Amino acid sequence: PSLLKKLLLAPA
Amino acid sequence: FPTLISLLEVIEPEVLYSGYDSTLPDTSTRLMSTLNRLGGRQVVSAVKWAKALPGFRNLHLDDQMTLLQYSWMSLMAFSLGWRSYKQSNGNMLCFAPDLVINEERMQLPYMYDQCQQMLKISSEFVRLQVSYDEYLCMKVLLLLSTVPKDGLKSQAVFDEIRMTYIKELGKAIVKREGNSSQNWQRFYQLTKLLDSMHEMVGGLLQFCFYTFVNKSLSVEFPEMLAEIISNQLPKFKAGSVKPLLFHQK
Ligand SMILES: C[C@@H]1C[C@H]2[C@@H]3CCC4=CC(=O)C=C[C@]4(C)[C@@]3(F)[C@@H](O)C[C@]2(C)[C@@]1(O)C(=O)CO
Repeated sequence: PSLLKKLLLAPA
Repeated sequence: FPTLISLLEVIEPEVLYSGYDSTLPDTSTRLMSTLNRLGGRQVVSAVKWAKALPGFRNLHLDDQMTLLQYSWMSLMAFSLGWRSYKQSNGNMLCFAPDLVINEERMQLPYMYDQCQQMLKISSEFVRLQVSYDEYLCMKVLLLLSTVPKDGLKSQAVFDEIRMTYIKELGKAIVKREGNSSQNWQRFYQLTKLLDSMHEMVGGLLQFCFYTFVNKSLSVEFPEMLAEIISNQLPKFKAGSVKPLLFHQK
């Protein structure tokens, strides 16, 4: 998983 | 009671510092690498902003990724334009509170041409005397203005969101003036500016693509930005992306 995907999936 | 425009004001991220080290040799390579480091951190902010943007997370995750990967440079250059407008009236490039580039610091290899391209974006804000709320609505529409020629996975959701923020730009225009007499003229001017951003940013993107692929220049990119460019670049060079234009262009 890319860093962008991880950030989009992170709760916030 | 709460309006979409008031929410856009509240979610707009705070401006980042660069942490630039002035003791080092002013060289084009060092400057480009410092700017890319700042750019990677601004892109992280922009992703957090998009998550908070009403409607955006209703898109399929692959569409959220596509829109951010395709539009990141438009978003960054538009906001650099706004900062340079508000802080210097378009005379200097106001990258960060601790990184302001004036005309003579621009006199650097490769740098001068790209720097003039960035100032032209700021000069359009001066010409049109863009308001903060018009800027925020336009910035949303840049996130939503470059798509695959083959379409998106949640196309119906996308079309709904995009139409919602086109309507919101109209509301920002009415809020600005008071004589509604110029409301259509204003909407025409600002949508022409949106359409023109594709060309104004295209040269920045080509230069970025060159400095990314040509490892000889020794320009550094941070990890998330490199990942984004590596996905964006082949789609852009192949002609598989299209801009969503308001006017016959
Ligand atoms: C001319 C291009 C366009 C530049 C970008 C213009 C938009 C921008 C605004 C900022 O406030 C921070 C960084 C960025 C996002 C940027 F300034 C850097 O990343 C460096 C950049 C890509 C560039 O200078 C390079 O390709 C150097 O490698």
